[PDB]
Amino acid sequence: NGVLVLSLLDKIIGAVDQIQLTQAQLEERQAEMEGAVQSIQGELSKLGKAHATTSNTVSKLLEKVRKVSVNVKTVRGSLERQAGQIKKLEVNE
Amino acid sequence: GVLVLSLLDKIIGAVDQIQLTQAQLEERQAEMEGAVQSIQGELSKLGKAHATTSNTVSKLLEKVRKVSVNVKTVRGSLERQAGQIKKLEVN
Amino acid sequence: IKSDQVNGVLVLSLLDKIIGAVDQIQLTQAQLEERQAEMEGAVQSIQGELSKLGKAHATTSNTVSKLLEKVRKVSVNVKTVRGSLERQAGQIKKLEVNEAE
Repeated sequence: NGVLVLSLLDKIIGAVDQIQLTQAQLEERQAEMEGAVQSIQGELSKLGKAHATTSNTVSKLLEKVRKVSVNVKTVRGSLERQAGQIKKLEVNE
Repeated sequence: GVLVLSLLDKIIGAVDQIQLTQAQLEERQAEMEGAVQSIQGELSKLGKAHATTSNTVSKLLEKVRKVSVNVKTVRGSLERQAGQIKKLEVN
Repeated sequence: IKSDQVNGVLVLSLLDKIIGAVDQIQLTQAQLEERQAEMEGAVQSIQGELSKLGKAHATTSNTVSKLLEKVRKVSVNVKTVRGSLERQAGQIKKLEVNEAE
């Protein structure tokens, strides 16, 4: 039976051997992902500043476009006020 | 003699718990790995999407300027035309 | 190996190293779980921050597609205004040389 005890001992040894190997692999895999995740937060943190900036720009842009359309109306309003003036004079000769 | 076997059983019990715990460790280690790879996916997606939008916005900036300038050349042309007309009004 | 005293020594030293290894594995396994828990919580918060940001960008990309459409509603407006400008210029010069006395 002493043979059965040793027979059972190196089986237990084998198990723990593998469990140690696999758990190494887990420690590694996990370290790796904590790394991935920390990259991602950094980059997500950056893209957020980026967008806030783009956002801020578009608002400027929206205001410039508003100014422009007002000028087109002035210039047009100014324009056929002249057309009226040009009509007045091609009427008197 | 008999003490060694109780030990062995104690150890074996310990070891089997470890084998279950480690298998569920791997399994959600596997899950979060895939969650993380998804997150990199939609992020890097979003990052490109944003570059675009920003390239578009810069192109808009310059379109607006060009227009803005034209509207002013047109205002200035109309100022030259009004001067012209006013002397026609002398006769 | 035939003797008892010696095999006893074998078993003893093996048994003892098995138990040290197992007690380390448990300590490590204790850690692995706590870290896996830390990260489900990080990952979800990341997910939360991220999808929030995509919603942010949608709003913007849409504002831009709007602004893009209003601008060459303004360029249409502008080159009809330029269009009538020299039509006016021609008819003015035609008054100026119609004049030409």
